[PDB]
Amino acid sequence: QVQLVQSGAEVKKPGASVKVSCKASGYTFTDYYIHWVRQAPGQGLEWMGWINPNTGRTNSAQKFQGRVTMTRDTSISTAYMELSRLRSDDTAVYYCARGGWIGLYYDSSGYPNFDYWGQGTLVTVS
Amino acid sequence: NNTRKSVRIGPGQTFYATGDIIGDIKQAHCNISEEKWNDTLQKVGIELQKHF
Amino acid sequence: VKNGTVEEMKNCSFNTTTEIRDKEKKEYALFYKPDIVPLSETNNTSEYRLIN
Amino acid sequence: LVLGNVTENFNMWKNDMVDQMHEDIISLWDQSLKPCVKLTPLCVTLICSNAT
Amino acid sequence: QSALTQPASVSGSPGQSITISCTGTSYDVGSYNLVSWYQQHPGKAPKLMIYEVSKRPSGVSNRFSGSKSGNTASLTISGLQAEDEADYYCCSYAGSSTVVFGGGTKLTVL
Ligand SMILES: *[C@@H]1O[C@H](CO)[C@@H](O[C@@H]2O[C@H](CO)[C@@H](O[C@@H]3O[C@H](CO[C@H]4O[C@H](CO[C@H]5O[C@H](CO)[C@@H](O)[C@H](O)[C@@H]5O[C@H]5O[C@H](CO)[C@@H](O)[C@H](O)[C@@H]5O)[C@@H](O)[C@H](O[C@H]5O[C@H](CO)[C@@H](O)[C@H](O)[C@@H]5O)[C@@H]4O)[C@@H](O)[C@H](O[C@H]4O[C@H](CO)[C@@H](O)[C@H](O)[C@@H]4O[C@H]4O[C@H](CO)[C@@H](O)[C@H](O)[C@@H]4O[C@H]4O[C@H](CO)[C@@H](O)[C@H](O)[C@@H]4O)[C@@H]3O)[C@H](O)[C@H]2NC(C)=O)[C@H](O)[C@H]1NC(C)=O
Ligand SMILES: *[C@@H]1O[C@H](CO)[C@@H](O[C@@H]2O[C@H](CO)[C@@H](O[C@@H]3O[C@H](CO[C@H]4O[C@H](CO)[C@@H](O)[C@H](O)[C@@H]4O)[C@@H](O)[C@H](O[C@H]4O[C@H](CO)[C@@H](O)[C@H](O)[C@@H]4O)[C@@H]3O)[C@H](O)[C@H]2NC(C)=O)[C@H](O)[C@H]1NC(C)=O
Ligand SMILES: *[C@@H]1O[C@H](CO)[C@@H](O[C@@H]2O[C@H](CO)[C@@H](O[C@@H]3O[C@H](CO)[C@@H](O)[C@H](O[C@H]4O[C@H](CO)[C@@H](O)[C@H](O)[C@@H]4O)[C@@H]3O)[C@H](O)[C@H]2NC(C)=O)[C@H](O)[C@H]1NC(C)=O
Repeated sequence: QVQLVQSGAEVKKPGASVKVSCKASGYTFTDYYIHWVRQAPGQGLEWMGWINPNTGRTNSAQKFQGRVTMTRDTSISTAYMELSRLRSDDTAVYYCARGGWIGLYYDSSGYPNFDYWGQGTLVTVS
Repeated sequence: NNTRKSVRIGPGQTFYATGDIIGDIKQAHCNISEEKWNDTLQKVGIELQKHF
Repeated sequence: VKNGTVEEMKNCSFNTTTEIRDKEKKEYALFYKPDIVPLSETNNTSEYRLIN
Repeated sequence: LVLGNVTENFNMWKNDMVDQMHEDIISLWDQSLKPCVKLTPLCVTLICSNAT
Repeated sequence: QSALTQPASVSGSPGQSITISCTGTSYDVGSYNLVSWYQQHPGKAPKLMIYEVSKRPSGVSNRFSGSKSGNTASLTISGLQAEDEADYYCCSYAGSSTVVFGGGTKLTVL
């Protein structure tokens, strides 16, 4: 059965960059878009960006452009969320979710069709 | 989703080119109805048959 | 690319005239691949020119 | 030649003759500027003494 | 903060019907049909609820619905249950290529 899994709860100190890893389990990592969502603890969701594994192309939201950059390595089924110059305002849970279906034609990059979610990680800095 | 760029070339004139591609990269194409083309290319056959 | 199966275009860089004849500036512009020709007789990968 | 008796209406703002004169004058100025040099090198920078 | 405006709570009891107003403008909601709703139980991961104005996944009932109206598209619940007493967040495409959220809508069922 398909499942999204992530590295568990995280501990750092402010200013340090963080690298959250997301595992694509039980499905083709080459065929679906992946989307990252932030959730400040007990608050509403904020949108971060996506990544295309088969293409490798990404886009981070305007709120984080030049600070957040995702990457992947198919041999380990891993998707990464890089995040540098960490402010303490980044106190939040980070999610990894499975988006729309990739096609040579058509463009489902921006569709809000998040089917499944990773169990997430709460980042500890203050 | 290409985006135009403005590049100045000497006095009083500009050169336009693609500056950046917004969104993801995909492939251009043409789509044609399938059975309609099959029927059309057989219908051409029934008329083209007579001189061959 | 690992045979991306979607044509990438080539992102190029070159010099263009600013609002004075004498001073120059670097520019960039994405071009479709068929209109861009390699220049060297050797196996250089860095330099290119327009097909015209 | 004065006309002995005529019924006539004049309007000077809707007259097309002045528009024709405009067309003639500008289109002739464009012709008159053709055979002369178009400068072009003088877009170079000027270094001018800072008098006070 | 969300560019989309949306309520933070609507309260009541089981069996009712609701309308929760996620609002945008021409650039995100008006021009496009890409609008979605997400359930958010307290402390749980979000659950996709409504996708593309109004379609529903598996594991989701006909107790819930929604529909577009110009620059506001809303979540229409029906046949309320205390088990579904969750938060609800609208979601929509916003041009360029971006995804935006809205609101804090805590359902309440006495
Ligand atoms: C010019 O011509 C072009 C044609 O040449 C044309 O291109 C076409 O454009 C259209 C757009 O209009 C494209 O349409 C999309 O197609 C998608 C692909 O769907 C097909 O393939 C999948 C493959 O399924 C894989 O996954 C299952 C597991 O789920 C596996 O078990 C399968 O084996 C299979 O393979 C994978 O896994 C294997 C494991 O071994 C691997 O080996 C393998 O390699 C793979 O990795 C099928 O499932 C599809 O069929 C099903 O869906 C349809 C539609 O619902 C049903 O009718 C049908 O009976 C099947 O049940 C299909 O065959 C579609 O997925 C996509 O549909 C989604 O998105 C649209 C919007 O784009 C939504 O409106 C729609 O509701 C769909 O949403 C579901 O999926 C998204 C993810 O994409 C979810 O986020 C969403 O929540 C929803 O979830 C579903 O699952 C939930 C559980 O997971 C469930 O709870 C939900 O209730 C729901 O069921 C869309 O239709 C089309 O693909 C293009 N064609 C091509 C060839 O690319 C072009 O447009 C033309 N242009 C012009 C200008 O004319
Ligand atoms: C294909 O590519 C084009 C661009 O080449 C994309 O079009 C752009 O879409 C974005 C959508 O975000 C537009 O940016 C937004 O502009 C809003 C105001 O509109 C401007 O543009 C129109 C059109 O000229 C004018 O009428 C108007 O006066 C403005 O000049 C802003 O309100 C938005 O910003 C606000 O909200 C965001 C969050 O949502 C905040 O972060 C901001 O701080 C601000 O509060 C936003 O900036 C952009 O103008 C569009 N460009 C063009 C040229 O039209 C397409 O979306 C893209 N995709 C498709 C499918 O076409
Ligand atoms: C296509 O290729 C061209 C070049 O071949 C490329 O254009 C260049 O993009 C970079 C990145 O945006 C530009 O440089 C930036 O300028 C801003 C000015 O405010 C700086 O702040 C940036 O500094 C950061 O980034 C640098 C790395 O780029 C770091 O070294 C630096 O320490 C900072 O972190 C940056 O210098 C550059 O000016 C253009 N060049 C031209 C000629 O326009 C373009 O991005 C490519 N596009 C695609 C789609 O591939």
